[PDB]
Amino acid sequence: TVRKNQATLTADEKRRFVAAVLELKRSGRYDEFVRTHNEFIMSDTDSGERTGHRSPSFLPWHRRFLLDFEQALQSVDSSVTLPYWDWSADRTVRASLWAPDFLGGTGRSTDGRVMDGPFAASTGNWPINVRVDSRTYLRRSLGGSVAELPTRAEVESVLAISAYDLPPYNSASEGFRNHLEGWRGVNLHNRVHVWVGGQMATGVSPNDPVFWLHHAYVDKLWAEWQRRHPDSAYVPTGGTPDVVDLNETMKPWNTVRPADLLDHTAYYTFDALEHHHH
Amino acid sequence: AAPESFDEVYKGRRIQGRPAHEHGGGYEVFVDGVQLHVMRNADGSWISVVSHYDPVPTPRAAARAAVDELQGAPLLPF
Ligand SMILES: [Cu+2]
Ligand SMILES: [Cu+2]
Ligand SMILES: [Cu+2]
Ligand SMILES: [Cu+2]
Repeated sequence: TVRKNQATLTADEKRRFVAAVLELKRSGRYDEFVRTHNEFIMSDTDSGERTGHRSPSFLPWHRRFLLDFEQALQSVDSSVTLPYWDWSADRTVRASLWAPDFLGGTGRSTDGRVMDGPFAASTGNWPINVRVDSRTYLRRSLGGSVAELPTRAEVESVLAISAYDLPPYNSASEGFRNHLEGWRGVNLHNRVHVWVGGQMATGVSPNDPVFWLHHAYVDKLWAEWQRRHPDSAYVPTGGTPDVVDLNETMKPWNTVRPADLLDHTAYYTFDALEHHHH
Repeated sequence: AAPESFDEVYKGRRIQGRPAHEHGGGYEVFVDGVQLHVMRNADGSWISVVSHYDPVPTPRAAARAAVDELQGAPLLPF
């Protein structure tokens, strides 16, 4: 399995990815990923149990969640893999990402409703079922609530942070994980959710298929960080209340640990990933 | 110590807050009498399930951001 930059997919790969996503939606499997994510986003807290985000396991948890999702795609079409969206490079509303042949574009001004692409409510193929309000159509406001996506220089500043994570291992932490997640610093991952708007800015963000491409790029940045810092590794390493330690298993699967997910190459490779160097 | 309670009409909708599959929260917010899940971060900022990634300083600010996001839509219970 090779995960490719979305900007490079062939028209045939785009078609097959779109069809596989829509089949997971049709069969009811897609909405359960939305539901799982929402449960963790609403339950993880800075002073209590935290697993899916605001915590060191933000990265391995999303790596396994994305693997779950990619395996479900591959059960429909074994040729499909998750593409990633480098939002530092493809940073405008006119990126091919947002074209009608791929994810469709931004929402109309009146109600945020996405009007084109395969996931537009008018197709009949993308009901928003797992939701926090009455609206049942995909919404987006690209670049609405925040001016700009992160730039490469900003990403590089975070990649340069050597410590994986630091006590208190939450949204107040210093270190790489929380700067990539975005609760501190120039803000990478949280700001992208805000920039897309619509359901991507909410507690039911996998309702937008761009969620997967966003997180596939966050996951690639973890792999880039590892290459930059081969002397750094996941922390904490045991005995930390409320936090998933390196060799502890993670909900909801219960059968996998951060330790089992640190080396992505056991599961997939990237189209390009820079080697360690000085 | 929890923030103070509040009650106002914001953009035509009633928003209320009070100290008290999701977390055990010390504070409740309502939009037209439907509960809005909200959460406090370590630095004292607030988020909600309709604006989870954009911290705001207070629970009233989170309720107002939710009314802004909803564009008139009824909230569904969590
Ligand atoms: Cu998430
Ligand atoms: Cu996210
Ligand atoms: Cu070296
Ligand atoms: Cu809660």
